[PDB]
Amino acid sequence: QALTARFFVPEGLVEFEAQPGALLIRMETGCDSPRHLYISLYLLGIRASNVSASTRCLLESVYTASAARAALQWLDLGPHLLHRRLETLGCVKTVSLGITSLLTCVMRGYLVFALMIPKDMYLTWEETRGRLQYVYLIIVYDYDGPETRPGIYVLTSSIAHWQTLVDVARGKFARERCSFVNRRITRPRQIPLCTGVIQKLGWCLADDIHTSFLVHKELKLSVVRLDNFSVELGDFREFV
Amino acid sequence: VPSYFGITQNDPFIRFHTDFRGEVVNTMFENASTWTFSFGIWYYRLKRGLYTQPRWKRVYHLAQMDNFSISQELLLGVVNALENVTVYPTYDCVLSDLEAAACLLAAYGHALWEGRDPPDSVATVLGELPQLLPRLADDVSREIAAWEGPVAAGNNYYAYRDSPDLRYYMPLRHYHPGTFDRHVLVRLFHKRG
Amino acid sequence: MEANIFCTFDHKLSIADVGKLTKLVAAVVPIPQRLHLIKHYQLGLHQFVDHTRGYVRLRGLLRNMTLTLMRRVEGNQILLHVPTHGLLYTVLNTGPVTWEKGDALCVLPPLFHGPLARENLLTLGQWELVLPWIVPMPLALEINQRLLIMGLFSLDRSYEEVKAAVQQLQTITFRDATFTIPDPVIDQHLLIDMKTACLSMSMVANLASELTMTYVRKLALEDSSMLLVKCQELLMRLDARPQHVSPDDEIARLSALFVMLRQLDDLIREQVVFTVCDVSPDNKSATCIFKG
Amino acid sequence: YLRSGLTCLAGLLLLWKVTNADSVFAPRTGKFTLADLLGSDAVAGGVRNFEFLVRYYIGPWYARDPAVTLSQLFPGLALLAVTESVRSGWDPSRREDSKSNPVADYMFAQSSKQYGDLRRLEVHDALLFHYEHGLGRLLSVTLPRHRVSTLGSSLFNVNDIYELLYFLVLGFLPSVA
Amino acid sequence: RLVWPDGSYRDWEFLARDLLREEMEAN
Amino acid sequence: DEVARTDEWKGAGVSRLREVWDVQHRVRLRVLWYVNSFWRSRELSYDDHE
Repeated sequence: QALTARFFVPEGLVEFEAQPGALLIRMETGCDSPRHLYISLYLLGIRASNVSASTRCLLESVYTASAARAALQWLDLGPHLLHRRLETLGCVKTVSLGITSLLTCVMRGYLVFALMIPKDMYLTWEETRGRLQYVYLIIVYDYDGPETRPGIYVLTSSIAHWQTLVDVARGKFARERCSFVNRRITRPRQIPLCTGVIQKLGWCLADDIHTSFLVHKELKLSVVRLDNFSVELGDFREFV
Repeated sequence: VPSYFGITQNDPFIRFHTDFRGEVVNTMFENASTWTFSFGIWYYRLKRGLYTQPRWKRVYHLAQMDNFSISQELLLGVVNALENVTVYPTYDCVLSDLEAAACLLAAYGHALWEGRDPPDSVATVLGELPQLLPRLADDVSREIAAWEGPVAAGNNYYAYRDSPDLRYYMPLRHYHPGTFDRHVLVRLFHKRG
Repeated sequence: MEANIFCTFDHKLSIADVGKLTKLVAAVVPIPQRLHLIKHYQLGLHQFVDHTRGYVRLRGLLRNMTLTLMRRVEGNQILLHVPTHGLLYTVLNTGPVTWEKGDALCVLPPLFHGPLARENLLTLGQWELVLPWIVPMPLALEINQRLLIMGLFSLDRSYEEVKAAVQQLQTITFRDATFTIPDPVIDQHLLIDMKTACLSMSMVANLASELTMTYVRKLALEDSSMLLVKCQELLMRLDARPQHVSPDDEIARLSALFVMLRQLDDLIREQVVFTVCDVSPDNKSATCIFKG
Repeated sequence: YLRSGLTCLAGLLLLWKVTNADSVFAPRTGKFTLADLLGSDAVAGGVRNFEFLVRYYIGPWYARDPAVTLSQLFPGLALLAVTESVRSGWDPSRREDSKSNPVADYMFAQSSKQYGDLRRLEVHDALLFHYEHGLGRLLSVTLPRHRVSTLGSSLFNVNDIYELLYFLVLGFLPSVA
Repeated sequence: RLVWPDGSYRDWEFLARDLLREEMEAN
Repeated sequence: DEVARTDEWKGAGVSRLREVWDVQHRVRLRVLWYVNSFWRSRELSYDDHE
C-alpha cells in the first residue's frame, strides 16, 4: 500500500524533528557540497512571520547546531522567493539517531501515522466541521514592509475544486494581494512572482483532528494534530 | 549650470558655478592681494594657540605670530568644521533641521494658511516666512511677558536639563524625564495642544 | 474510503421507470455529500437548478460537487460507484455532443439545444432526474470563455446595444452541432472572476518586456503574411536596436509574465475529469481514465 | 530630530529679529566691499531683508540639495554663540552643578586618526551644545541686536550690518589694516 | 441624478458659485 | 524608492468642509476637498461675470 522512501540527514537538523510524526521538505542550495538539505516544517517556523514571539524564541533555542544555522542562512539568502527552492517530500514516521541519522518517508499511503502541525501555523476558513476535509500547505508573501519575509500556514477546508479555493483565498488574503501590487509599483526595478502558492497534500476524516502538546529537551510546544491521515503529494501551484 | 544668490537689497544676484564658500574664498584670495587683509582679534588670538605647537604650525603654515593675517587653509578648515557641526556622516539623517523646524513652526502657523493657497510643498511654506514670522514673534513676546519661570530662570531656552554624565546628542529613542521642561516654546506648544 | 454509495428511492418503482433506469447503467451522476447512504432527492441537479438565477452559480455549484458512476439497480435500491484516480472505467454520453478519440473531457451544466424538447428522466412526482453534461475540452473551454466575455462586454451598456452582441455570442457551433447558454445573468461570482481577470491583465500589461511590446511591430515591418495581416487588421485602430538587452532580467520578467498568464488561464480552463480511449462508433459510450 | 528642529527654528527667529529690524540700506561704515574682494568686472556684470534670502538661500539651495542644514547656510552664528557661551563661563562638564577653543579640539580630533570615534562624536556634539548654550544666553537677553553687533565689531571687525549679513553667510569677514 | 431599480429618479441643480464660493477664491 | 499616490494621498488628508444647497433650497449636501488633488496643481482661473 504505502510508498516508503528513505533519506539521510545530519544530526543537527534532527533533534526536534525526531518525534515520529513529522513533515519534511527538501531545499536546494547553491553551495556545491550540500547540493540538497532536508528541512522539517518546524524549522520553517523560526522564519515564518505568522509564528508568535514565544514559539520563535523556542525554535531559536532548539535549532542552534552549526549545520542548521547554515541551512537557515541558505534559506534567508534566497531573494524574495522560496517555492522555487523548496520541494515537498511527505510525512515521516521512523527515526534512528546518531552522528548521521536515518529516517523513512511515505509519499503515498495511509498506513501511529498522525501528522503534526504547530499550533501557530494552523488556520481554517470555516468553523463548521465538514465531515470530509482536505488539508493544504500554503506560503504567502508579505510586501508592505521594507523587505519580504514570508508567511507560512497549513489549513484544512472542505473545498476540493481548486478555483473555488483560490477564490476564497483571494477573499481572505486581499491585504496581501494589495501589498503585492504596492511592491510592484514602489520598487519597479524588482519583479515579484506571486502573492502565494497553494500545494495539495491531504485526505483525512474531520472527527480525527486533535489538539496536543509536544516536548523536547524539556521544552514545551503547542501543536495541532491530524490522526487518521493519508498523504497525496501535488504540484506547487501559484495563485494571484 | 549657474548658481544665483541675490540676498543683497541693492546688489544683483551673484553668479558662481559650484561650492560657493570655497569658490568665494579662492577667488578673493587669488584675484586680489590677501596679505594686507586682517581678520578679527579672535582669529589673531586663535593664531597664537595654533602657532605654539610644531605639528599644528606645519599643518596650518602659520609662521608669523605677530602678523594679523590668516592663511587660506585655516579659514577653509574652520568653515568646513563649522558646516560639519550639525551633520554627522556616521549615520544618515532622515531629514534636515530646516524640515523639522518648518514643521514645528507651521504646526502653529496652519490657522492663517486656510485663508490662502494651501501649501502641499515645503517651497510654498518657505515663500511665506515674511508673512508668517511676525505672528511667531508676537506670540514669543507674549509668552516672554507671560512665563513665571517654574524651572531655573537663569536662561530661557531649550536643552537645559541635560545629564552631566551624558555628553552625546543621540539617545543611548529613550529620553530622560524632564529633559526639555525648561524650554518655554515647548511649554507654549503644550499649552496650545 | 467510501468506495460505494447506496441510494434509496422513497417512491414506488413502476416497471417502466425501473427499465428506463436500467438503460442508464454506467452513466455519470454527481453527489454532494459523499456520505455512504443518500436519499433520492440529491441524485441529480434538479434540487439546485433555478432558471431565475445565474448559470454562473449553477456552474460553480456543479464544479464543486463530486462525480460518480452508475451501476445496475434493484427494488427501491440504486447503486452508485465513485471512481478512483488513475483507473479505467466505462461511461455513457449523456448529451448529444460528439466524442472523438484522444481528447479530454469536462463536466458542465446542461445547455439549450435545437429542438428544446429535452427528454425527461424519472419524473417521480414533482421531482425529476437531470444529468450533467460531459463535454470535450474545446467546446467546454469555448463556452466558459464566451460566458466570461459576455460578462465583461455587457457591463455598463444599454439593452439595445447588448441585444445584437448577445445573439452573436450565445450561439456556439461545435463539430457540426449548435448550442446556446441558458441564462447568462451577471452574478457576484462573475464580478469576482472579472476583478481577478482585470488585475492579471493589468499586471501582464505592466511587467511585459520592451521586446514583447515591440515584437509584432518589427515583424509586421519585416514580413507580410495572412496571420500578420489579420493581426494588423485587428490592431490597425491602435496603430531599431534596443537600448538595453539583459538576458537575466528578461528571464525574470518572462517568468513573471508566465505566472500572470498561468493565473489568467485558470479563470477559463475547467478541471479535467476524464481522458478517453477510443470510442464506440455509435457515439453513445466510451472507455475513459478518471482524474480528480 | 525634534531637538534639531527646535534649535533651527529658534536660530531662524533670532536671525529674523536681528536682520529685518534694520534696513541694510544703511551707509557703509567699514572698508569691506565685494568689489574690493574680487574686482570691478564681476560686480559690474553681476522689501524685507529676509525676503531676498528666502528667494535665494532658502528655495534654490534646498531644491539643489535637501540634506543641507542651517549650519550649511549660516556658519557665522557658530563662533558668535560659542564666544557668548565662553563669556558666560559655563562649561559642558559641570552644567551648573581649561581650554576655551572647542573648535580647535574638534578640528584636531577629526584630523588625527588616533582620536577615537566615540570621542570624535562627543566633541562634535559638545561644540553643538556650546552653540545652543550661546543661543540660549542670546535669546534670554532682551536686546539681541546691540550685543551681537558689538561682539561682531570687537571680534571679527564687523563695522556694518551690510557686512554683518555677509559675515554670517560666509562665516568670516576680512578687512584692510 | 439618482436612479433606483424601479425606474424612479430624483434630481436637483447646483450653482458652481455656491460650491466654489471660498475654496477657489483662495486660489 | 518611491511611494504610490495612494499613501501620500492618505497622509496629506483633507482640510476643508462646506455645505451647499441646491437652487430650489430643497436639499443640502456637503463637499470635501483633498489637499493633494491634482485640481490644485492645475492652477485654473475663475470668474462669475454678472
